[PDB]
Amino acid sequence: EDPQLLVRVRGGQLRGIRLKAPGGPVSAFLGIPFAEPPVGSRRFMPPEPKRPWSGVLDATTFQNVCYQYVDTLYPGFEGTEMWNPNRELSEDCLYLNVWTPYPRPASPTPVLIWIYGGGFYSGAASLDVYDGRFLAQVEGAVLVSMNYRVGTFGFLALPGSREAPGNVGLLDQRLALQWVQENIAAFGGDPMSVTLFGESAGAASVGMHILSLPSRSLFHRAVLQSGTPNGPWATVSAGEARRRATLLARLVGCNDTELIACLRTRPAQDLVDHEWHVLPQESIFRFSFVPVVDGDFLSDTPEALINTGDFQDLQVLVGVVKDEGSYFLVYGVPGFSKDNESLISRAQFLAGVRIGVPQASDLAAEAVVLHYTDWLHPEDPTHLRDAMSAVVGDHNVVCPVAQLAGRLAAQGARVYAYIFEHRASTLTWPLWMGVPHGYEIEFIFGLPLDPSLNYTTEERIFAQRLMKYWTNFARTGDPNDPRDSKSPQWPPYTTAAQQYVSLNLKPLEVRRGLRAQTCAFWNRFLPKLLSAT
Amino acid sequence: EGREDPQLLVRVRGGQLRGIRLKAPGGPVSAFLGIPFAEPPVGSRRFMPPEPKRPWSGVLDATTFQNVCYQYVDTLYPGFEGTEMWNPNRELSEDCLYLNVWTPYPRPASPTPVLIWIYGGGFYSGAASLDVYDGRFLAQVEGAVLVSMNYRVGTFGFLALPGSREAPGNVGLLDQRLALQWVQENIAAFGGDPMSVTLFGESAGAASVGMHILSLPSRSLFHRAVLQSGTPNGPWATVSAGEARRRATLLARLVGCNDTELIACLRTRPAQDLVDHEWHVLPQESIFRFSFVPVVDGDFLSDTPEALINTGDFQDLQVLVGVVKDEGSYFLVYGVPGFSKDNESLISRAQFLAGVRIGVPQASDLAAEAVVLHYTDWLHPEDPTHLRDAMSAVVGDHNVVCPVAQLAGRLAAQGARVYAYIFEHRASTLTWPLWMGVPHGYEIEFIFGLPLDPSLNYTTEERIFAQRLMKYWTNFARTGDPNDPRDSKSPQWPPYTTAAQQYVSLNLKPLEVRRGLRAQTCAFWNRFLPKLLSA
Ligand SMILES: CCN1CCC[C@H]1CNC(=O)c1cc([N+](=O)[O-])c(N(C)C)cc1OC
Ligand SMILES: CCN1CCC[C@H]1CNC(=O)c1cc([N+](=O)[O-])c(N(C)C)cc1OC
Ligand SMILES: *[C@@H]1O[C@H](CO)[C@@H](O)[C@H](O)[C@H]1NC(C)=O
Ligand SMILES: *[C@@H]1O[C@H](CO)[C@@H](O)[C@H](O)[C@H]1NC(C)=O
Ligand SMILES: *[C@@H]1O[C@H](CO)[C@@H](O)[C@H](O)[C@H]1NC(C)=O
Repeated sequence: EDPQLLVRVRGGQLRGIRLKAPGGPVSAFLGIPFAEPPVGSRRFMPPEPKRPWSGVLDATTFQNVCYQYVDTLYPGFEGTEMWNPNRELSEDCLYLNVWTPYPRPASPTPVLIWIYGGGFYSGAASLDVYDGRFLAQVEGAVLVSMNYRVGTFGFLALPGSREAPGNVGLLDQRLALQWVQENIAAFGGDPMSVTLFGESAGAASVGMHILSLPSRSLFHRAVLQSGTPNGPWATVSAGEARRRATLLARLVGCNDTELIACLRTRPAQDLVDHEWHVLPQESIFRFSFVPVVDGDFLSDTPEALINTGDFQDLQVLVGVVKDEGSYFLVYGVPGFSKDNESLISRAQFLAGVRIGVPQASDLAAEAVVLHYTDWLHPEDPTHLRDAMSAVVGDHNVVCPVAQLAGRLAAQGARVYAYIFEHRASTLTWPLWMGVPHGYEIEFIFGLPLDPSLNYTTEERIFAQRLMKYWTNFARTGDPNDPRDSKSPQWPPYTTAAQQYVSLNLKPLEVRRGLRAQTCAFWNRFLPKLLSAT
Repeated sequence: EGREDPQLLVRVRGGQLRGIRLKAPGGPVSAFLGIPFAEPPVGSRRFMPPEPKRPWSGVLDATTFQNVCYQYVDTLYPGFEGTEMWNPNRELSEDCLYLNVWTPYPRPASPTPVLIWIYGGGFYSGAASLDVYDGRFLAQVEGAVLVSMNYRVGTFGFLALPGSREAPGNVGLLDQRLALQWVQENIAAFGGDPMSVTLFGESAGAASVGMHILSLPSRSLFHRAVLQSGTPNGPWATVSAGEARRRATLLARLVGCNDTELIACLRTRPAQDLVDHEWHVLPQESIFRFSFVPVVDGDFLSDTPEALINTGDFQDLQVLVGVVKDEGSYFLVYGVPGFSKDNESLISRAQFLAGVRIGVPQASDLAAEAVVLHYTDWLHPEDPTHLRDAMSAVVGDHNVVCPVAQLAGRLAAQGARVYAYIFEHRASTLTWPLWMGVPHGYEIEFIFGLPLDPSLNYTTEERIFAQRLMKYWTNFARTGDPNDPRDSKSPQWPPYTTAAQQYVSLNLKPLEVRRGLRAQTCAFWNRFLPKLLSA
């Protein structure tokens, strides 16, 4: 037996597996339980630490995926299926995965912890695009990723109740973070250098660990890709969460205690079947069961917490892709399809806006339409299509990111910002969607280094650059290569200069102002307008 | 008669006139100055519609400009040429309804297209006798017959108690219409063609031209129209009947005064006493707002200009409209703290916020917020140079550029032939500071061809430039097309259309075609702002 693949953790012994990366072997420990299975009476409850086990636990394979909705928009299409569960569904899903170099690091190595996205309703740490072997082999990183409960199972809340207090999926993440503190040194990981990174809902989660004190002692740096804790979709008020929960109960034939008891008798798929039916309006980029402002995990709204927080000892890397909104349009806006160029009329654009900005009053929706219309080409379908994408991307991601970056920088944080502008040569979505939400991930994780994936050689060089930025950020809080003696360097984002860089096949270019004018509209004007309409 | 120049003697409906032979750079022109076209609107006639001048006996001398209508005299920068050039250059009097005619010398052989100038000055000031309105160059170089009239301004022209018999309102506009009627009856005696009459005017003069377009009885008195930096629509050119009445009565009170009785009392007041209070009736601290302006009376103006341009059929209309590069800058020094001609007027963010309230005086807090948000450069939200320029742009866009854009769009969409320009050349002779750019009113001297006068020290290029502009304006008057039909080599000036939104740059360089008259920003003013108001 290979002693490199044998680790003792607090819970007992486990056996990992030696995997091939293009440049060498890595050690992988997959399917490690970090919690008691949250099943039966444990449904909707906070996670509890996994009890110890006898003998040697088999950690050579990915564990089940947390119970979730499965996308059927384009059955069998690679672009959608790549996000779908790639293992069996189960509520027994609280496991994490660790990749280290082979052999085990001689000295304590910086840890990256990945938190998957998926709108808080889906996702899994076992997807191919989250494969940690490349970062492990090439950058010598210790990489961790955990499953956490999504949908009703992770976020259904009757605020105040003992049996569905909300945010349990965030607690799953936190428990995993605790597990890393207590165990990662056994793998050669350094618990004094832990960097969280995540995309979309994963980024929002990272943001919430920043804004929740008990998490703060479990990591040192953060990366938020295309997602924030502030903004329109990442959280709900207690009242809205309570509302969605009792509506769901009503929908499945179900006093908090009684209501939750009856929900607990329901087969998992019965809950999933009605998950989407509780949203207050017809919308896109909106998810039924998400973190709730409980006054506990989140002591106040993310907006309020970023405004008043002290972030002096924090380093954050945040960024967006070129076309944040395009992906979501095919999931609710009439006129949009992956199978044509989605050229839309003016009427369709106005209709699309009420759906993309579902909380907007008539006047607010009018403001949006008039801001985004190109008055030189008010009825041009190509521009109306691209504007619809921009409305969704800006409202949900770009402007919330700009707001976050600004508050963090102003309040002591060291911040680096990017925009990712390279569209994968292997992308299966149409050209009109550009660089869609989620398609920087395969580059950060270094998938183009696998020659069987048919990425171009420029893309391989690109991926290697990104892996260096991310790992260097993990190691130091500064994504700049300490061996690169060339201008330009990646400068910190500040409120004065507002510098950020473009990530693409060309060398780093420095830009100023992350949609400054348009985000002033979203971040400064619209709230005034809503609180008056 | 018998020993004088036989080429300077002309008879009009009211009697005989003797004009004067004037020297223009390229030769002599005929001038007939101070021709009376109405009975003096004095005494019991104050605030009343003008009556046609009754015939005189003998030969009326028409060799000098007549009185300037009673008005406020600008004292902001006493003695400074930049202000004094707009001030009265003849005696102030309520007896001021006179007009001027320039024609070639000797007078034209065949009927000649007529240009009629209507001066600006916010409806509270102005005169046809100012140097910048000298018709000698257009007459000499282009062979134009040019006419300009004095019309009543301020309280005298526009104080209204709507519905009353003694102060119906808009009488300054009726002064103008009467002059237009005078041209129809009499211009043929000078060689002018009453069947080709083009109105042109700047600022309030432009707004006046627009109101003639929108008022049925004026429509039969002209054929084409030019509106320079002004429109009948927009925030300043008209007030509601209720607002006019409110201002009229407040003014009456401030000077010691049933409508009949109130107006009777106002008629006993010295002209100067009215002038001394006219600024005091404005409802807010403001700039680009004027107390006594045309009123929406349901008569001269059957409805608001906005409603009239929206639902009008303008198939018969050919218009030339445009703006200068810095419409707003001139106005900032008349009321926005931080601004002066004597320094760079770099301002703080605080002064910008306050300036916006003054520049958009009718704005709610939310609307003002929208304005500040839109004009702020969020990369440099506190840069004083940018803030100064933004303040200017706020005032210029709100009052002129966006109302012009609105007018061009409605007219084009409704059958009119529209030509649009932006004027971007700053006179080498300008006495205002550089920060003001090309201020409101400073294209006028070029259109009238003043740089042809060697004593004025314009550059040779400005002289060539002026000649180009006179060509465009006179070609438009002649044909409804500013382009020279016998050139083709020169770049062409395409019509403004809703589909392409083309306009040309007017400067020292050959015409350049651009698209969208501040399309994005003017969508804010013209489409979003009003909806924010009705909320
Ligand atoms: C659109 C981008 N995503 C993120 C991960 C992969 C892909 C999957 N699907 C979505 O994110 C997604 C979104 C919405 N929505 O509200 O926009 C939606 N509605 C039915 C309302 C449904 C969705 O998937 C089934
Ligand atoms: C500012 C442009 N004009 C037009 C012709 C020359 C010059 C003359 N002066 C004005 O037009 C002018 C304007 C305003 N105003 O409303 O901004 C104003 N007050 C607010 C009192 C006073 C003014 O003159 C005394
Ligand atoms: C694209 O296809 C969808 C459904 O197949 C349809 O709703 C839409 O009208 C189409 N758009 C175009 C560009 O024809
Ligand atoms: C310019 O002049 C005016 C009036 O004297 C003054 O109020 C303003 O503050 C001045 N600005 C500067 C930068 O001197
Ligand atoms: C033009 O130039 C001459 C010579 O310098 C000068 O004396 C005269 O005053 C100037 N004229 C004007 C109108 O400024």
